[PDB]
Amino acid sequence: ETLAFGAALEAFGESAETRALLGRLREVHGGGAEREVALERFRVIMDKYQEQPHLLDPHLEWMMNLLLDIVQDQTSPASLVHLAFKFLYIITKVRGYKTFLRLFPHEVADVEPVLDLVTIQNPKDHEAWETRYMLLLWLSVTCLIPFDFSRLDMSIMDRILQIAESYLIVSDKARDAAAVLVSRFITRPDVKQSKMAEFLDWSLCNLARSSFQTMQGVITMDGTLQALAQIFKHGKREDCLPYAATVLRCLDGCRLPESNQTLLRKLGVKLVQRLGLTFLKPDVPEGVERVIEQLLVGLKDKDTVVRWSAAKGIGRMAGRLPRALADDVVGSVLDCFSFQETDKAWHGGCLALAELGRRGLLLPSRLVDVVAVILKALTYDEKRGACSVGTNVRDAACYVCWAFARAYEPQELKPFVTAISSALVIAAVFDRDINCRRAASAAFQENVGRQGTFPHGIDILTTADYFAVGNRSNCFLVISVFIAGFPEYTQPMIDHLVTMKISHWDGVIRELAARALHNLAQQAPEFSATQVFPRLLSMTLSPDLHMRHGSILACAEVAYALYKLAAQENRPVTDHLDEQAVQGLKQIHQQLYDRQLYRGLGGQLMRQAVCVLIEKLSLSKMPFRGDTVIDGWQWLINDTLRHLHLISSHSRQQMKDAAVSALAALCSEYYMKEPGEADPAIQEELITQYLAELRNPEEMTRCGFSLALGALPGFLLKGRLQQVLTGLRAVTHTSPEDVSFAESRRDGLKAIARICQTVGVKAGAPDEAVCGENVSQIYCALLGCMDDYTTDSRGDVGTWVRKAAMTSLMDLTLLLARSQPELIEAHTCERIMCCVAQQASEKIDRFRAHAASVFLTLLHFDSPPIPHVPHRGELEKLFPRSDVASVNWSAPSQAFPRITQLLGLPTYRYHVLLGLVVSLGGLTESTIRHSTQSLFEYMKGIQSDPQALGSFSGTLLQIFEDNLLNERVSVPLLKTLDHVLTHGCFDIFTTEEDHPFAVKLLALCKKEIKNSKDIQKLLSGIAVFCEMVQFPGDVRRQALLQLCLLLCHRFPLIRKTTASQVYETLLTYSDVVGADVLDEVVTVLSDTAWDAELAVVREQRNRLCDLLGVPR
Amino acid sequence: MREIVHIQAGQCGNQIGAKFWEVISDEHGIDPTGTYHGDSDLQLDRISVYYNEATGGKYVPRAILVDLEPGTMDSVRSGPFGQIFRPDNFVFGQSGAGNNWAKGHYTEGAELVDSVLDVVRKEAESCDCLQGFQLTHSLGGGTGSGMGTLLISKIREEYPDRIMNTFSVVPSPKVSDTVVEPYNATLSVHQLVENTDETYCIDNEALYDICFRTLKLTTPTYGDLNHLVSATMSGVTTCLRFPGQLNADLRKLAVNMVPFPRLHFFMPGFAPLTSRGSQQYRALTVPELTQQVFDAKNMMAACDPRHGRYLTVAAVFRGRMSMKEVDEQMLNVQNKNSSYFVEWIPNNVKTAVCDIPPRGLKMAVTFIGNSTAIQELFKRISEQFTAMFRRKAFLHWYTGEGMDEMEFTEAESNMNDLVSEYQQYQDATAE
Amino acid sequence: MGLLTILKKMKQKERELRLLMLGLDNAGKTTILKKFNLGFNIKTLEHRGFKLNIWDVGGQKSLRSYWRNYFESTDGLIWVVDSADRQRMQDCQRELQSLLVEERLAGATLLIFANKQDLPGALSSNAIREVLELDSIRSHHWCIQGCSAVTGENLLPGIDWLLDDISSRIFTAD
Ligand SMILES: Nc1nc2c(ncn2[C@@H]2O[C@H](COP(=O)(O)OP(=O)(O)OP(=O)(O)O)[C@@H](O)[C@H]2O)c(=O)[nH]1
Ligand SMILES: [Mg+2]
Repeated sequence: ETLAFGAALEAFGESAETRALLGRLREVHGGGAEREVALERFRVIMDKYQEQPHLLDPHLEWMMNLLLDIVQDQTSPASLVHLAFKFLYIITKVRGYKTFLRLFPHEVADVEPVLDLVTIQNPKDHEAWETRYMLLLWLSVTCLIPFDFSRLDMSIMDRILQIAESYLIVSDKARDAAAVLVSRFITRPDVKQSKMAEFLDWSLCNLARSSFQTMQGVITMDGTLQALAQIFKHGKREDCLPYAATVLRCLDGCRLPESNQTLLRKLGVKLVQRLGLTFLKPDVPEGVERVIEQLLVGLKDKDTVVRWSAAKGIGRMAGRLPRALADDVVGSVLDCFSFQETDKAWHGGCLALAELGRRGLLLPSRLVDVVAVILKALTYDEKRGACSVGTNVRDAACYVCWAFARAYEPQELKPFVTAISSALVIAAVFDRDINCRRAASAAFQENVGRQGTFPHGIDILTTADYFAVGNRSNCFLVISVFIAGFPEYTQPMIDHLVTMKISHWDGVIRELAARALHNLAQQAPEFSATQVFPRLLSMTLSPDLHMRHGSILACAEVAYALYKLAAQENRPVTDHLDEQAVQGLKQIHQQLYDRQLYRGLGGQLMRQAVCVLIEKLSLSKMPFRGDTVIDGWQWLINDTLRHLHLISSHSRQQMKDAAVSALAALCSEYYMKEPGEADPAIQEELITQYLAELRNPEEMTRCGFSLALGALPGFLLKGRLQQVLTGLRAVTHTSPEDVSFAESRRDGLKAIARICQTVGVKAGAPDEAVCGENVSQIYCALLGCMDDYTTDSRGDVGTWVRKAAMTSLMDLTLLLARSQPELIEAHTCERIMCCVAQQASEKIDRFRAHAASVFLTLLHFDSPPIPHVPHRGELEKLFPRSDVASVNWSAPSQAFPRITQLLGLPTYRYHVLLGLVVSLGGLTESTIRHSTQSLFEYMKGIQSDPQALGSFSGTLLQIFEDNLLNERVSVPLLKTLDHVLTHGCFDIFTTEEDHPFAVKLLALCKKEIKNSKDIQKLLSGIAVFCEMVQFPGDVRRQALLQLCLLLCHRFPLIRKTTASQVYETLLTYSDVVGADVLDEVVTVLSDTAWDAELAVVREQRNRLCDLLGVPR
Repeated sequence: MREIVHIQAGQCGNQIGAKFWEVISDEHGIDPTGTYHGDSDLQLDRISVYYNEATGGKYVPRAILVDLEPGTMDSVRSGPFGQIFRPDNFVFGQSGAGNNWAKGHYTEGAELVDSVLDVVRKEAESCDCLQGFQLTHSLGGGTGSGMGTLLISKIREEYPDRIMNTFSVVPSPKVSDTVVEPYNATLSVHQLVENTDETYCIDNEALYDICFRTLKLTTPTYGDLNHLVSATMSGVTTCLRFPGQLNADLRKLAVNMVPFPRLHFFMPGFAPLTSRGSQQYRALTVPELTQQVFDAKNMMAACDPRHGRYLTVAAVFRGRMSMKEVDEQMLNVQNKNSSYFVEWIPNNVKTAVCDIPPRGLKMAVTFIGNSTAIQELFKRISEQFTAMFRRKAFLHWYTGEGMDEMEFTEAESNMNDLVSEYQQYQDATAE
Repeated sequence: MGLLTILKKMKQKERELRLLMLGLDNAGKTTILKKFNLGFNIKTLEHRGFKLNIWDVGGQKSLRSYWRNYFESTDGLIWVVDSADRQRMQDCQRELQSLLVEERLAGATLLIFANKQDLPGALSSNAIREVLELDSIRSHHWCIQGCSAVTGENLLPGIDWLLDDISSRIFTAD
């Protein structure tokens, strides 16, 4: 009752399993189905501990003993030994080769045996390199005992040295273990006196007798460099210092800095780094001086591998040389931040400064330059092709800020943090990279923590954490306004965004900056309208394309912000912006047109920016009425909508949407002589052109003009509405020349719906708004597009006109339900409901979800309750109102079981059945399966009752008779009908002779397969005919005769498919042919060629006919 | 000289790439050292597409090898042709992604990617006329799922005028027992569909079935699945490494086999399929292969090209055979008035002829289709994802790294739109 | 590599750690410093050769933000709880259930330093354990360590076990 511990558990979950695999290996070796699977399972098991390999440390004793006991066996084969090393390699992979190898035997009785083992190992064996790789590392650990080889004594250091020097040129992975072996064997006190000069001479000769062109030479030089580095690392200062100058002199003629190998340069840099420390006691050494010049030149390496080594060397060397020569190292680091340098030099200097800060090799005097140096790094960005460099520099500067913060005391970093607080909060929110923002936020949090007392620190910490920063869309908008409230984080952000991000190379960044400035301007009207708006009106006429696009959006947003701030106090807009800004904003389109800038690919951004500016100015009520600027804007808007086909489809809808949004604001802003009326001249002129452009051969122009007409206000459409409605209806219709124009019909319906929603409803005024006189024509036009199934090489593009029609009908119903409900007739409402239900059972998963949503929105509605909804009481039960957000209609597995229940209602039985037919038979396998399952589950209650099944069959036959010669429904329905007559649903109709369901259906089937070239229809008919054999009477004689005629079809595949289907239909059913007559027929069907000359096929057919008693 | 740089990522992408390199190297007549000892001049006329002339006539592959853990990089280094790879092209880390997209995308993988960008630039600077790139990884892993979707984005942002090809490998519950498989696959598909010109899906479920039933095996291994993958890749890259009348490089292919930007997934195949060791059974004829290839049995993707519609189909016949015979054979197949008519063979097919036969046969044909039947596997992956998304079980592992449910919802919405588009172009016919 | 590699090398050599000490008592936290040697201070300690990082927060309102950053992450949590208090325990339970989540491998260590035990109506070890839901916590090793102002003892083995568990995980030089 004082302190208790929690219920612990072993970290290794696969303990029994791993040991069970380690105890069944003397049976595994021998086969490739037991050794490839067993070793494949060990790899997967070991991959679950790569991040935290320390958890498997306790299990590094038995796993090794279960393998060494087998390896040390003379009776075991070689395949088991090599398999033993293969498994051991995987263990060293996870943990490592610097700890797991310290447990193997290291006695004196394990030197000669291992040396002999390796002797037999043939280097020419790629199927067993793991064995040699492990043996080279095991033999090196044995060379760490105080014993002397003299007691063991063509010698043992003559056999071990020759084998070690052999793997210094190989290309396999074993070249790394050779360096460790040579470093752990030569550094011995009895090996460094008789053999430390021979190896040095050999290495010096190899470094000179090699070149960077050959392949083997590169590997040899790499191995020699690794060996020398390992020797200098594991070598005392009283043994390597003598030979430290010759090695450096030999390494300088290697000209590693001038080559095409990164590994060689890295190894050389690391070797010279280690040499520099070897000279300096734990400067005077000429090598150390040279060592220095080398690392700083290495800081300009064009690889993100050697720069880290160079920085580490510059950081470690300075920690030895006195402060007399240390002020030189820091001075060079600062020279790497010069303007005439590449970002690589900046990154190297930042790494060097971080090393110095973490190692305390820096004085407060250097901070004066470090502050300005790190402030220039965070704002480093240069253009270069289709991208820009600067991520690594800023990341490096952020890493430098964090290290210095964690090193010195709070007092020693007061001015530094006080000055950098403004640079980190900017680089942590308005940045294009996510990692840089996270690093800046972490550095700011670290600086605020140790410093403790920080003006407004906890707020910025809680508002900007590791997760909140992750969203750059909320950083520019959500986090942007919070920190902006502080008086010491306002102008720095606005100026930064105006200088850097409105002229960026990425357009998304410019858009985000423009959207952020809209909110940042609310908390600074004077500054934004006195110092910022002038600079932006100066950048609109610059040679840079993106700069103008950004400045236009910035000015447009500032204008709307100042308009909002003025409306909040009931004041005009001129109070904020002087006359100079008003005159400048009005002289933009003129200058852009006089210079001919609306050409080429770059002309799209200019047009978009101009449209956005015009929209923002019209939505702010500017004093531009009665001025040529309005005419110029109108001409530009008309030209943009006319030249839409030239714009790429990737950015074609945005331009049209912006133009439509700007046109609606412009007219409602200037075209109004007096309240309630407008200038008849401009209205007449605009209506003229719009009624002469919807008949423009091009489809893009028609779509643009339709969307423009749809976005017009209500007062402008007063007095002239019957003509616009007739034009829209004529455009939505189709003609022999206009067939592949689905977008046109879509936009027409959208504009019709928008106009109907805008004008509303008015009694006794067909020209002013919609009323009970023209509503009938509107409904007839909206319902005429439902029977749209455009089938070009782009798929069924009639769905684009079906969805828009339903959306327009729903809006019209919702509008008329709130005003004059009498307009909503009963027959029209019933037709609309049936059409909406028909679309709630299509093959496409996405088109079925929107249909169901529209159906639920039309049904569930009581504001006020809609009149003329069929079976309204029955559907309220089918669809509970508390289950709307719990049925994914996009899944056919959740859509079929519900829509199928509508068949019970006589009203919802024709359209629903027609919609389920196309889905019951189709191509998709999952949809067909679900539909068939739903059908079989629904028929369980309408089969024993001959009244319901009879009506269902009658309706099905009636539907079959109405879409005859139509291929969009005939073939699917044939497969469906087959999907049902095989399930045996109509087994209550097979007890009748010449049953009608069968007579009419058989006639309709042969009325569809007549002269049918589509082999699919022929196969469907052949399969359907065989299903009618269950019906006795004349129906069974007619089916046999029809099947016999198809045996001599023009195509040979059909002659065989019919026989194959007959061979199955005669065996599945019974009481069809005489038992004695049945053997001969089967024999003839199995002894007949239906892909050979029709000379014999006709005779074989006549034989079967005579045997079955059928004339021909 | 149109060069094609190759890239390798993950363990499955670093195991298939080395095998493909070893395979193609046995057709261009190159030995482990580097010298050339061929017996035909038609091999050097287009060898620079994947090699570079060096001192002494030594051809060197342009391959970048990348992993977040060492083992895989250790293996290829000691392979039968691991000495032909440039020692400076191997870059990797000491900790993997633990089968976590974020672990190899927004954290561990976001650092080593910088080193991969320098190597790519160095390799591109040597080519006189760069064309595109290639990548091979897995969608069931964590370093081959997130660290390879980053490289594509970088290559697209820095080189928007270059082509990008990939060879994704969709995982299976029959080959893998991982539980978060649907997450990584969906996160990779969300990024590939947005910035990819071509894709070659390889189902681990179809290969397993073909190796179990057809080849009759009790306990198949990754060796059996890789043997067929290496064959298919080579059968597909036959018109990019050998001459022929049907001249069409990577760009021309992407312009012909991919009409719509979003729709770019293919369904590669190969036949006859055999196991390792025994392969040279008999010399198959032209019509036998013409029927064996269109067999769904010989498809590397577990779908059904029959139920749907073929958008773009091609063929690359191999072995000693004249184009006249292939034309005559295809003529009767596309004719109903003949006993040699078939209902499960496309009509419009861009066939080709090649003299050099494959390795282990005198005849072989590759199928490069683009049917809409692939939507099946897409819808299968969405159901598996929703099976665990509804509970958000194991969902706090990705959110704790930096991601958010918004990305998953956007990926699901994009996959649904792609499935709807695939289902839309199933009735696209000139009438 | 490059950054994470150097960070791991530093954490393994210098033997650095990070403890996220939280709590509802200010007097209870001062006793921890006497042994080891919304508000936000970063005070780095050096007890037993461990260069600890005592990050003491003043409000549990913001804790996800102080749990991990871009460079390093949290490795421990010394949450202080009042036994006599019975109303503000639901907030602590909710914070512990939200912050600490499940993981595929081990997780940070917890030490509910309960102070003020001699007061009347003080909940015993098991009682406060059941009041916070510590049996439903998986991937984390836990210990409830009492503390009384009268006697003031039984605090050494708790910190000893905490250090042995936080060191045997990451540190592996010995
Ligand atoms: N066909 C095939 N699939 C493989 C092979 N190796 C792994 N896979 C598949 O790869 C998926 C797992 O990804 P891996 O490649 O192992 O992972 P990784 O990319 O290295 O990533 P991390 O484990 O996260 O570091 C599973 O679906 C495996 O079935 C192989 O040799 N052949
Ligand atoms: Mg891996």
